[PDB]
Amino acid sequence: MSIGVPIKVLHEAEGHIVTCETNTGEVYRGKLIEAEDNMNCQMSNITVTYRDGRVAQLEQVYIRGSKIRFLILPDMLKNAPMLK
Amino acid sequence: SSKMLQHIDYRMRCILQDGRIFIGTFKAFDKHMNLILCDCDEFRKREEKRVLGLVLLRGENLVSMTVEGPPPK
Amino acid sequence: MSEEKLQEKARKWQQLQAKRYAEKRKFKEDMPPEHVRKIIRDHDKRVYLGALKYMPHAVLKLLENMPMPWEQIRDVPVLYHITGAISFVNEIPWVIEPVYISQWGSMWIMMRREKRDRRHFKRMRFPPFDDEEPPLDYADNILDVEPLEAIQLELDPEEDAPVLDWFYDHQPLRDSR
Amino acid sequence: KLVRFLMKLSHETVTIELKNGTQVHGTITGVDVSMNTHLKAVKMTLKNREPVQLETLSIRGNNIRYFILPDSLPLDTLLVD
Amino acid sequence: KAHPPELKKFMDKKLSLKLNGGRHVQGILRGFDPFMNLVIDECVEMATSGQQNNIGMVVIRGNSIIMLEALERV
Amino acid sequence: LKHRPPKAQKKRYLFRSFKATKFFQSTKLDWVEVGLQVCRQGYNMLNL
Amino acid sequence: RCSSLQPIMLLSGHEGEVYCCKFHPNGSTLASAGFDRLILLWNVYGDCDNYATLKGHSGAVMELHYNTDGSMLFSASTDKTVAVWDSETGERVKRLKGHTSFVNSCYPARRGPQLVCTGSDDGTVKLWDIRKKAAIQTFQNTYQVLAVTFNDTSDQIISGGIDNDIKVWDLRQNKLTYTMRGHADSVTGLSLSSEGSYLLSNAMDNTVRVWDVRPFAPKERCVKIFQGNVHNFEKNLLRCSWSPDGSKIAAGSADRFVYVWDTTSRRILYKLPGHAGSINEVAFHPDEPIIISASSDKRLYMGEIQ
RNA sequence: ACUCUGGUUUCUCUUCAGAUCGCAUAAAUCUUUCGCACUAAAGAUUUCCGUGGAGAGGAACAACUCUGAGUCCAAUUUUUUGAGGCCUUGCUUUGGCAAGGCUA
Repeated sequence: MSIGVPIKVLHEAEGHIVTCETNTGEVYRGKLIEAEDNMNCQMSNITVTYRDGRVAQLEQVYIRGSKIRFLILPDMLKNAPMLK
Repeated sequence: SSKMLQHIDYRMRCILQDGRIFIGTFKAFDKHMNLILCDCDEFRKREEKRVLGLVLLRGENLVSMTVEGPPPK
Repeated sequence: MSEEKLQEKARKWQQLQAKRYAEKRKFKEDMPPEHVRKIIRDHDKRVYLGALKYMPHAVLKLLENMPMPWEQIRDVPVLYHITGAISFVNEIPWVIEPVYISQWGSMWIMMRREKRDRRHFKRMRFPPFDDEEPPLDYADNILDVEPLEAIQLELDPEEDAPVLDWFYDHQPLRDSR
Repeated sequence: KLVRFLMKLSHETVTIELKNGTQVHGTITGVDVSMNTHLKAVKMTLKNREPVQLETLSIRGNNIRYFILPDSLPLDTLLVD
Repeated sequence: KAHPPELKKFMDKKLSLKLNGGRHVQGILRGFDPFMNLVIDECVEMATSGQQNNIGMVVIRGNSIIMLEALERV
Repeated sequence: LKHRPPKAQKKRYLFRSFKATKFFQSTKLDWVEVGLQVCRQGYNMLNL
Repeated sequence: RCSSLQPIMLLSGHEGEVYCCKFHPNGSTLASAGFDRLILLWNVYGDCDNYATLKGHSGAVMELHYNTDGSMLFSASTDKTVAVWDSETGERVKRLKGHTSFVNSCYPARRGPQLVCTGSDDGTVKLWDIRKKAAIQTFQNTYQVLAVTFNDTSDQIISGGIDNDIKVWDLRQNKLTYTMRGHADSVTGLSLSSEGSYLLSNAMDNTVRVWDVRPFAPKERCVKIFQGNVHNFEKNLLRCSWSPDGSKIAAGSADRFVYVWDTTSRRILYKLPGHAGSINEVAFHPDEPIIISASSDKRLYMGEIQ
């Protein structure tokens, strides 16, 4: 009644390797440490593909969830209990 | 809000705000229209299909959902 | 067709399906106490003798339905033979187990208080009737007699309040749903 | 609240221009309180593209620029409370 | 019901903020609100012209903040 | 220790079957009345 | 042979009369019900076992019916009710309780929404959306109705009864549109083709009719008249069915003979023995030319016609 | 927040029940064991006392509590906007798309 299913799947994706695209086209693949009700994602050990194609290694990242276009989660969470 | 509980597990096409297409199995949604889509293939234009997996699409960037296919077995 | 030959045609069909698919074409009474009192007072042998096989059932059903010492009178449903060969106490002595244990614990209290009070207790002589003395007709000297109080323990209205209205009944709350 | 006027408008063939210029002509089926518009018999022309026939659509309510209602609409009995 | 963004991991840390219009900024975090506006000590601006511009204590609206990178090890 | 569990019956009842016959009738008597009745009837059975 | 199953093989197990027999439209299972208050689900092929049983009728089952989906089974019973069952695990998903007398008929809406037009002995022809749990529209016929059916469009109801006329009711006009007159007694059985243009009619004038229920009106809809049929003192509800290719009609008769005519030739193709009582309903398999027949002899006769 | 089930009691029948069917406990018979069998144990069967469940049938009064079903949010973080306009190429399906640079 209060919290939705996709934020439960986002909380279920913590510890896993998620790849989050942001509003400025930058793709961040790495270990999602923590995520909140708003989609503020503290992630770590991040491989970053910018818009040009350059890849950087940013070891501790906190993305503001407003700017997140989407996150690609592991398909393990296709069997997560809140997706039933 | 049963108008999209009618559409769960249907293979849906989600046109986004940049113009990208998300053809994925519509698993879940919430009040902010954040979608959970599984086995989601991105379609962009020059045509190419880019498999992603379990996409948590934030509701800010979703324009329009439409069904591509019936739910699988 | 016509109108009256479509109303009579419906009346003949309503009285056809109302009885053909009627729900009855789908695919006892007790006795007064006196009737058996007169039968055993005034008393095809086969009937009497096929009855008389089940006498230990009558003994067992009688002794198991004994009135507990907080009951003066226990009326029991009785299945009797029409020849008066056998009377069966038909009921099973069902008691709520906390009520039954509480009633017998009150019996323990009151009987200990009475053996303390009655210093020289006079036990019943046994057998209470002697051998060549016929058993009493219930109607002539027991029927109208009032039994001496039973042994129900006095229950004070303040602490025994949810129990005292029904504590010493036969089947205490049997009519209460 | 004017969105309540739109959810009284079930089974009307309206066009909707979005913020991406895409004109969607179809019979409206459902409206949320956030104007989440669910449509059927959809003829969607994404602009700078040829129009596509699709059987069902569900626009998010934020992304609507405006609606276009037909001539035959009784709104004087629709915007009452 | 606005919960604060979970940033005591990043307090007193050297972070590089990305801001909205392709912009970038560096500095020490000093706190936040539930709206993720960040207060920053030792702020070096670091524009795309390439020369690095120190300011000090600044406040950044949380609307404009794309990402934090903790340059220091948390 | 010697308790074996009770065996699967078909639930026949003796007194319901007696009540189903024309030879038995139902009444409600005092227990001491049917006490005297069972003592007299057993006396009559043993003397027969 | 020209099928998959055995020859004339019999179905025993009904405890009383069988008033209605219907094939599952996939053609691998089977439903038969009657005076038992008890629907039996058989297998069409194999050893023809009875794999499932449906209890939940307090009276005899007048009309069994299947939607083209085949998952849910509609059952107009004698008591006052029409039950809706499922066919796989077999529990009554719904009761429909609005008729005040003996419900003689039901019919599935197969194309659009799942509507169950029913008719009963009070005269009310009631339509039943299953999500409403109530009577949508009650077409008040003054006399008893013994057979009701939808058209292909599911927008008209075609009720045949004891009023000597077949009466069609429009779902949007909510009136009787025209009265197919030409029967001389009570019309007991109506069935409609898979292509939906033609409609069969059985009545106690011992004649079978074919009408053409269609918007194109030829102003006298009694195109084909069939004889051979008889209705007897038992006065059952003698039902009907169409072949899935539309080539053969079958009307249940009172002289124990499974009747199958040709639509074009208007002659009795099949007059089959074996039954002992009045034959209430005779049905057609969807895929193969197989015929089951339900009669008062507490038995069913499956059989390869061709 | 509007509508349709199902009730409860009692009497009886039928079947299943190795489940403390019994929060209690009998008896008979057979076999075995030792004594030398009420004062003794084992195993098994049976009968009784008398249960739970399901199914069915009757008849008494309750009929919508319960078990279900059908039926107040424009100010950062989502849904009341940073949106719109210019330049080069690859192809133009000469409509324009894709990438980047911009300007606001």
